Amino acid sequence: MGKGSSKGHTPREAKDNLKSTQLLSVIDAISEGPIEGPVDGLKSVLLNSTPVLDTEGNTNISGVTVVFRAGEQEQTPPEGFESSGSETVLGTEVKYDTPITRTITSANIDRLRFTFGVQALVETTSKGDRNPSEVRLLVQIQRNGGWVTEKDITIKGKTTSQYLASVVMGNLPPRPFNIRMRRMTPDSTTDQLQNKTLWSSYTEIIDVKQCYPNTALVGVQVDSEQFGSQQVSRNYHLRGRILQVPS
Amino acid sequence: NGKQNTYFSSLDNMVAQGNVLPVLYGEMRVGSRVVSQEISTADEGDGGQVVVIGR
Amino acid sequence: VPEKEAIVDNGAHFDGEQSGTVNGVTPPAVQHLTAEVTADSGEYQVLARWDTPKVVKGVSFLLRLTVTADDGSERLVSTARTTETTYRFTQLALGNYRL
Amino acid sequence: MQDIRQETLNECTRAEQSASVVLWEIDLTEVGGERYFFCNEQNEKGEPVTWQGRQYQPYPIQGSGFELNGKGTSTRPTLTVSNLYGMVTGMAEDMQSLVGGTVVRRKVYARFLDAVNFVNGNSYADPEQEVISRWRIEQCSELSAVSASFVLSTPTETDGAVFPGRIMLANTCTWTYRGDECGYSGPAVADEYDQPTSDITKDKCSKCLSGCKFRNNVGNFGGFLSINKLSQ
Ligand code: SF4
Repeated sequence: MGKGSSKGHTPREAKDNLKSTQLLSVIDAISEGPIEGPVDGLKSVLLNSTPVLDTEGNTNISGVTVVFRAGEQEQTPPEGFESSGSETVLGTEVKYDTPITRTITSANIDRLRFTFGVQALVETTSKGDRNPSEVRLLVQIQRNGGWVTEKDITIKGKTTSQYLASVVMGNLPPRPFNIRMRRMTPDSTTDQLQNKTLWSSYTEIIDVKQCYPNTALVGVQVDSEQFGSQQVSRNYHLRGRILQVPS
Repeated sequence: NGKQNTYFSSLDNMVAQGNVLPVLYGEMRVGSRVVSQEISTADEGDGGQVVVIGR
Repeated sequence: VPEKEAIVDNGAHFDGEQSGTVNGVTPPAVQHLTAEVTADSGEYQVLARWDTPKVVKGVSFLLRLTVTADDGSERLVSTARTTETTYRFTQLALGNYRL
Repeated sequence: MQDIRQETLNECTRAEQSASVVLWEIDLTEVGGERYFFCNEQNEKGEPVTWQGRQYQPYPIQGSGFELNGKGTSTRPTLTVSNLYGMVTGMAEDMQSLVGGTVVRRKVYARFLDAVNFVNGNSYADPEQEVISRWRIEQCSELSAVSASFVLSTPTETDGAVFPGRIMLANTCTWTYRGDECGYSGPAVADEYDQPTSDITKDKCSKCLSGCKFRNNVGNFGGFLSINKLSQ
């Protein structure tokens, strides 16, 4: 699936009832200089002792984001890995009428993380038997003048107290920036429908700048929930160096 | 216990400080020298536009 | 060659942060700790949820649940060590619980 | 079987053979010196020996320990030269005791030498007839008021070398400044103490992270700025 770069990306299973997902982000160091790469592909990434992709092509493990880097001198840093972040809290209600906007206008940003959420999602009825509310929110970028919708999120759950999520975008244009988040569900007209939303904070991420010039890194970024409390023993069935072999 | 090790294989993720990178010559299944390891909270969504937190 | 001496005690320009990166891989405080007292199952239960911060090489969590006494003091009710990001408490008597 | 011409093998098998002269050359160009040509003997006209158009000056010099062997230590020859009148001394105080220089040794039958060296001329002169060997100077073992002695070594000599060589480090760069791996080509910025300078002769990297940042080369930093905490 490539030479000198790779993406992997077997998909993650959609959740059932909210919950957070712990992530395990590692970067390994193998070989020196240009190398051939994996023998097969995602079938040569043994997360603990099993390949991510079954020999028939099925996915053994869900949530794998291998990004292979050869040892070529001209490389790029592994995308998706953070080195430092700065979080600004603006926890306020988001209504249909009034969006927020903050005009980050930062200097050395690389990716933007939004921390939205719902105060409570219950929908009370006669007696009891509360039900989910299924709210929808929208995250939009400045994008010159056109308020392009970067993300549109639907939240479906019952809950009783505050629940917060997070979402990351990149490819940020120059920075006279103006980010925004707005609501789609009209409002909580009746006291029996509690579907208030909130925008707690946003984070500026600087990411990894060091494109390790002559090593073979791999990087995984696998959700560690499926594995237990024991460590994950990454193994790689790779090929070796590219030699200066006689013509 | 009785395991026999060689000088040309490693299936373990070794510490990567003052330890030389390594050298691999063709094929083989290899361990690594861990450069980074970070357990954190993932952020919902993969790509595109449509994201649903829970179903 | 005595003139060697003056060259030795001229160590290079180390970057800084002699305090030890002001973190010492000490895990940051866990964020978004929410406790939910629910009774839809027929009895009072408490579901606690939180989010793991960015912590090196792995993480576990220590939970300490106490109850405020009548005089304002605290009574150590329970302790736990877990790896999941959710916990559930049952059979809790009335009181003001600090988790 | 050494690539040596047929005339040399013809001369080797003769019962009565000509004298076998050895001509030495010391090459210090790679270390900062010149090339000196020496022969232990003059010719019949009392002049430095002319071989292939080059004059090898008369000077007492001879070597020993020359052999071709694979089992055991790499062979270390030894070259003894005269230090009367303080010639080698002058080179020892000048060229870091000649360490790192190249010693080239040629074996030539006197029958094949240039016609200049002989009063009656040499109709058999053949400047292609020679056996060449190369060595390096490892240590000037002795240097007295009388003579000097040098230890020679094969140019390979994997004695102090290690493999693999590149080492994982934090807060330090293992690249060579302005080298291919470093990839830097910008103007003078700072010296090894991170002091801002515009002088090209005082422009060296401190090998720390700040030194890399001074040149906007952090992407090419040779260190690994995460490993200090995983080794705890
Ligand atoms: S720190 Fe940066 S500029 Fe200095 S030698 Fe290393 S790669 Fe080059």
